[PDB]
Amino acid sequence: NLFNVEDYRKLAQKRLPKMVYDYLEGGAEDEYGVKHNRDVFQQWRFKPKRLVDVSRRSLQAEVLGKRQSMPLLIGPTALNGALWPKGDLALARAATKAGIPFVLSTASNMSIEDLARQCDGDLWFQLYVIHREIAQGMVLKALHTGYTTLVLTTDVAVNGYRERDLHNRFKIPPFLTLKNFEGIDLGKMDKANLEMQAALMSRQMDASFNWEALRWLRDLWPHKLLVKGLLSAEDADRCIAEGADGVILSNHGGRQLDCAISPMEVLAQSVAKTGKPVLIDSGFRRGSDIVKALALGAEAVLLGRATLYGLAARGETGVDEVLTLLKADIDRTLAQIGCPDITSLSPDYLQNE
Amino acid sequence: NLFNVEDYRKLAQKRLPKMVYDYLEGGAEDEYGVKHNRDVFQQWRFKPKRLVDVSRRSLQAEVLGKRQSMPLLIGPTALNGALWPKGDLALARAATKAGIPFVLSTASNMSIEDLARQCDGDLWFQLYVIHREIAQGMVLKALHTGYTTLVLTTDVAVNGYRERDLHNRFKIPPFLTLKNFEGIDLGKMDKANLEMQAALMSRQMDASFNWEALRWLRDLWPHKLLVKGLLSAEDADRCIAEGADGVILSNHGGRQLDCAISPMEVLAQSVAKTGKPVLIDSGFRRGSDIVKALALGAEAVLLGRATLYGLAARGETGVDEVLTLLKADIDRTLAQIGCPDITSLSPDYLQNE
Amino acid sequence: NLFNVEDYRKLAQKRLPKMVYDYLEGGAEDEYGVKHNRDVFQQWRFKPKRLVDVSRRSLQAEVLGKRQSMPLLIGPTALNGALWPKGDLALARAATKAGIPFVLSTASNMSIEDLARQCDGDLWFQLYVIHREIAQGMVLKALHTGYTTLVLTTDVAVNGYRERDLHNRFKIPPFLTLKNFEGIDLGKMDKANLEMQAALMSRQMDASFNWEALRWLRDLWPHKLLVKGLLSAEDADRCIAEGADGVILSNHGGRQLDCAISPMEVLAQSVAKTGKPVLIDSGFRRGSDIVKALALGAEAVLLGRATLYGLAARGETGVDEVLTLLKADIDRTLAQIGCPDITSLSPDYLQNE
Amino acid sequence: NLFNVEDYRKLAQKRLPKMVYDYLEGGAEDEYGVKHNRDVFQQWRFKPKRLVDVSRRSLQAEVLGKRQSMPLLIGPTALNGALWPKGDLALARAATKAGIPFVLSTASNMSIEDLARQCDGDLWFQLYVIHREIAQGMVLKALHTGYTTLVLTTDVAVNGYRERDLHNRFKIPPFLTLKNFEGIDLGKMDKANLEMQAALMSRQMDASFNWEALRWLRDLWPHKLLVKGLLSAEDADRCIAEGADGVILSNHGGRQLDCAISPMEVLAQSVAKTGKPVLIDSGFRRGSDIVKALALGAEAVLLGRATLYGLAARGETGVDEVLTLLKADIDRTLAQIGCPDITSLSPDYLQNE
Ligand SMILES: Cc1cc2nc3c(=O)[nH]c(=O)nc-3n(C[C@H](O)[C@H](O)[C@H](O)COP(=O)(O)O)c2cc1C
Ligand SMILES: Cc1cc2nc3c(=O)[nH]c(=O)nc-3n(C[C@H](O)[C@H](O)[C@H](O)COP(=O)(O)O)c2cc1C
Ligand SMILES: Cc1cc2nc3c(=O)[nH]c(=O)nc-3n(C[C@H](O)[C@H](O)[C@H](O)COP(=O)(O)O)c2cc1C
Ligand SMILES: Cc1cc2nc3c(=O)[nH]c(=O)nc-3n(C[C@H](O)[C@H](O)[C@H](O)COP(=O)(O)O)c2cc1C
Repeated sequence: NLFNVEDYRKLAQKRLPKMVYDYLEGGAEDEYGVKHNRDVFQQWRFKPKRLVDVSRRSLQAEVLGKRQSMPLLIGPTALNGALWPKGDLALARAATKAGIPFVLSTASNMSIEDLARQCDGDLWFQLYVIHREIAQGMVLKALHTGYTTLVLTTDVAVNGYRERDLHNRFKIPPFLTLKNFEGIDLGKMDKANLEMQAALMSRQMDASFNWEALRWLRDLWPHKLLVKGLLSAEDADRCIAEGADGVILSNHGGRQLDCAISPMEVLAQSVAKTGKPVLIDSGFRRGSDIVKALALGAEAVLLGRATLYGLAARGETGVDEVLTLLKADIDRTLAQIGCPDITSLSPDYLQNE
Repeated sequence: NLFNVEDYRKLAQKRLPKMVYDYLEGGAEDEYGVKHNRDVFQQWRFKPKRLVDVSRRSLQAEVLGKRQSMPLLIGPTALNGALWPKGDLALARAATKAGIPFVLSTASNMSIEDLARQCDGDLWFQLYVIHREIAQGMVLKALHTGYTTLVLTTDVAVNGYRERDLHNRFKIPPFLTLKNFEGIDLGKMDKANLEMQAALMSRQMDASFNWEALRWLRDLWPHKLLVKGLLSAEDADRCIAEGADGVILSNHGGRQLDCAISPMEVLAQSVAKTGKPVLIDSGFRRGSDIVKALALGAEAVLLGRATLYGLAARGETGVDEVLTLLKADIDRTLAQIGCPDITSLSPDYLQNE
Repeated sequence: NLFNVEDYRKLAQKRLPKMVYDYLEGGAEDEYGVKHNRDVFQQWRFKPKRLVDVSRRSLQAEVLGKRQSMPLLIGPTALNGALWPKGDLALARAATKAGIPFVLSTASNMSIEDLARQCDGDLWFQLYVIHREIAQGMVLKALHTGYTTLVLTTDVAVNGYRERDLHNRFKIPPFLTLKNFEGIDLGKMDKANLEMQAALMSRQMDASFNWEALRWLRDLWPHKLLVKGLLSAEDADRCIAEGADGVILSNHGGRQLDCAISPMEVLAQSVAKTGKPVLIDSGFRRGSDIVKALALGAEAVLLGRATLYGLAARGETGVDEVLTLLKADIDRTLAQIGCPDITSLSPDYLQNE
Repeated sequence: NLFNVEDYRKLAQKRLPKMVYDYLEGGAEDEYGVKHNRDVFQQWRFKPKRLVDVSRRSLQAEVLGKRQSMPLLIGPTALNGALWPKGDLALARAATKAGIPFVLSTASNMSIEDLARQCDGDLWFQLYVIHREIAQGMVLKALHTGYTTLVLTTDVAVNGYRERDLHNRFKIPPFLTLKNFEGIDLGKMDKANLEMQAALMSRQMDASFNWEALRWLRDLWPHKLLVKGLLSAEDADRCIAEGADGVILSNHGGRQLDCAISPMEVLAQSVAKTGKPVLIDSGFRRGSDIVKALALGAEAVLLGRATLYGLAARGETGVDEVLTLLKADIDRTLAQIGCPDITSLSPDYLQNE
């Protein structure tokens, strides 16, 4: 019985070791955040437009000016290889088959170059800055291997307090690898190569990365650049002012700050203020959640745990199945609300509850 | 202990096979819709008018200009024969004994002509359009057999995602029949009779039926015409503008779109805007639910599952009993709020919570 | 462990037959009303006034111009003799010992005259009109035996639909008696005495008793007259306009109409509009509930089930104990909010939640 | 698994006798107050400021003009010696090691002088007035032994109705001592020394202590003076007008009046009106609760049960551990919301829910 995302979560929980399941499903502190991320979608209900010809519907849409099958993307998640063998490639290939982008994490188990060599879909790279020099190395690496878009994740200045991991003394799987940091030499001694090595021997990232640092990254990267982890129209607007081509409103799936607002709470305001592409994630499970955000102005929605449940439960085929269900879900919803063309979605189809 | 509608649901659940019970009780996806349909009635409470002579009360009222015993109707539901033998006739006869209309579904188990020959009450016909030509055949059939009112159901452009059925692999009972589509020939070959046969071999309806298509239906039908499945004052008004004599605000009992608003949410607005008869269904179980809608301007309320629980539990007598309880319920409520004549109901008896 | 009203309810439930307990605790239909009656008190919280000398507090107050120990009364309840032997007298004597009025029901087990002969406290009489002539007989009977105040209950035009009784086929106890209707002759034949006898052979009251009928009652009774069962500032005001000296906002403890508003919802408005004594009941269990109503302008609060739990659990002593706890409760609350004199209570001590 | 305050409560409940645990955890009457104290923090969520350099954070802050490690204090609680041997000293020493003040209760198990002789941290004294003369004795005693700040608790004019204690017939432990009242002589006879002895033989305090009485206390004490137990901007302002250097908004951890508002409800208003230091307690358990109050203008937050769980569970080390977790918690939160310097907190980081 695999008819929705919840069905896959249930199967994933039966197949994954508890420690791994908790690493995936867990949130920060009391987990009021993940619950809120889900609950907030109930603040909106649909007001369908009847007697509209929906015999011919289209989910196709442009994201950052480029067309894709539907306004979805498989977002950046670390240690996918812990959920399923070659998880990164499984996810990437399922996304490509579906006609949507896949975003590779800086903490992926498969390197930037290898995935680019094994998958010819639209690949994006999510950047975490631990060491400026090292980050610059990954950015150029992604540029030269053909990644089309760069995503800077800014909501991990410090690691989230996820108590499930603390209780399980969660340790990154033994057979796993932080490939992107592989071969970053050593044995060298001097300012850097000593200041760099010590930065790599730390589970914390660059907590000083600021606006000036963003400009730096902006000149380094030539293609589309998005800033991820924003929770205010003000920051979204500032990013556009600094060179960003768009943003990704997100609270990291409730894994960083338990009492953070849901990005859905500032979506409309960010769309109205920035006037630029506003993507979003955190809490999406049903096709209706997705349609509600799109109707509020979101350019696209990134999937986090949703597609990971498919991966952990049934590998690549599992990811394919979740994407198939979600697309049909989105399609079905568009038909029932009377909006045949997804790009025609507006707040007019919603009712504030 | 059969003192209310819930008591009949309980009995129906004990007597029906789980698959059939789930077909009846089930809703779309998470079933937040059916729960909302019930919960929304709690947004209103009564402010009784004391010291009013209610020794002589009247539930009689005009619906579309024609008088009936009370502002209730047994709405259109498919496969009633799966709940109880000759369910369609049981429901029709109970409605007639009570003095209210019965609406026959396009997917009923007893044909349009047979029911008209076995029941002389006020019979209405609910139309689903799968094939324009076939629909025209049923419409004329209903006209010639004496049906007084036609109801166009517009909220099934696509089938609702009801997961209970998916889990039970629900298949329309073997002893059941889609009588109205009986004898629609075959063996014929050409444009239609090939385009028509393929349409009949599909569980999906005409998703292209639009406003122009409604005008078409308007000229075809001479008597009262209602459009069912509306969830906005705007669409209700548009229907009146296109020829409709009234509308039926409904979310199909939460069986089509889980996150749809409850029709109660747009009832007052639809009444104020259209200035025409506004009927409503979805979520009604208690006499108070009914009185609240009537007080907000509804012309009448259609019963869906309420009377079906009586049917599945105790057949025709069961339907009679539910209608008797509801009428006494409505009567009792009118007395306790100080409104002896049902047609005197106004929002003045309500308090927004 | 009898430290509050809930503790007495628990004991009463252990000592009373289920049928009797359900007759007492039960409410109409779904019992959302009784739950609401309790929940509504949470819409207000206290904002204590610190550094106020509360070493000398007073709960004494005038009700309808007459002083009593505290702003409480034991309200009218029928069949008290079913909860405890000579329940009516037990309640009356406990009220008198506490220094507050006791209201006798028209459906009490002890007659108007007998209680007046066995209790010398402030006795009030609650009138139910089944037969005008019979009612007039009881009114004059109460006048001549020394009852100080008459209370007309207007919210029982029809009997409430209490399903607990239906399930238990609740029948008024065999050893009980409707004393006030005793000796109303028979064997007589003519217009009345035949129209009167048939009215007595009916469990329903005079559903036609209206405003004109109230004027009738107003001229018949010389002392203080209150109208009970009101749920709107408009009706409260109309009663004052017709001669009433005050009103009692009430929904009959949620026993008549499940979806009725709580009288607390119109308390402030009734106080502001009528400018006359506004008493109230329904849902009061804690001293804080009482203080909140008093702070909103209520002249006094009538106890229903609260003191009945004491009666059913431990008879007269039980009633004494509940009143003692409530008084100390009220006293304690006044001290903690900084309002030493109960007559100084105002909305300034409250916070709307 | 001791990763947060709740983990310590759980351990404390396993180690303490039920009667003692109930004395600590219990609240007044229905305990809706303690639940509300917790729930109210959910009315605010965070709106982090991204791309801010938080590599260098500071929790240091001035409280009443004096710098301390972080805006926290271990508030006044009675009978700490019942939770752990020499509990008062354990708490005082843990507070000092952490760099924050400890407030000694008038009902502590260790005397004013002894703690001052065994701990050289910033010690504050919380005053309860039972006898003016006796109170004056303690005040001067605290002054001469080096206590820096005096705190007048005004919300115990009468003892709270805590039913857990009533059910357990809670009696102050046999090995415990009300040290501060030790050696207050006897055997003396005359006005006082007879009026004083009778006051000491009473579990109730001076319910007459008013504004004039506060002026009296103001002239008696030369250093910083705070008034604790306020629940309105009006009273907070009045205290400043009477000489107070600041206030402590508090509902005594829901132990005095179950329906009292949470001090969080009047925090912003008190800050805006008084323009003086506004401290607060009641319901704080997570670092986020603390940060929310600080962001609303609170000078500091006093811990009650939070650090008591550490004490009862693991003594002094337990208190150290709770303070360490809370500090890291506060630090982590500041980083995740983009506010490196705690004194830079403003309502701009919050979202009203
Ligand atoms: C197991 C797991 C690992 C994650 N790793 C990363 C990462 O390496 N980079 C990043 O930008 N976000 C990371 N995220 C956050 C996601 O990109 C996304 O914001 C989040 O999962 C969205 O919420 P949802 O899980 O409810 O869909 C992770 C989330 C999960 C559940
Ligand atoms: C078993 C079942 C079958 C239904 N079949 C039809 C149908 O054939 N035509 C139609 O217009 N509505 C159909 N409906 C919807 C009803 O007309 C009505 O909108 C709905 O049941 C109202 O909600 P309620 O069930 O809460 O009363 C069906 C509902 C149920 C429960
Ligand atoms: C067992 C029972 C019998 C009652 N009988 C009467 C009656 O004879 N006359 C009347 O005016 N109200 C009657 N009432 C209503 C009370 O006067 C009062 O409105 C109600 O109990 C107040 O609510 P509470 O029970 O929550 O306090 C009755 C209530 C109960 C619980
Ligand atoms: C066991 C216990 C004893 C207390 N004793 C006192 C006291 O002696 N003096 C005082 O001012 N407050 C006293 N308080 C109240 C605290 O100072 C503080 O207001 C309260 O605990 C804050 O709420 P919290 O427990 O949720 O942190 C006590 C609280 C508890 C839990």
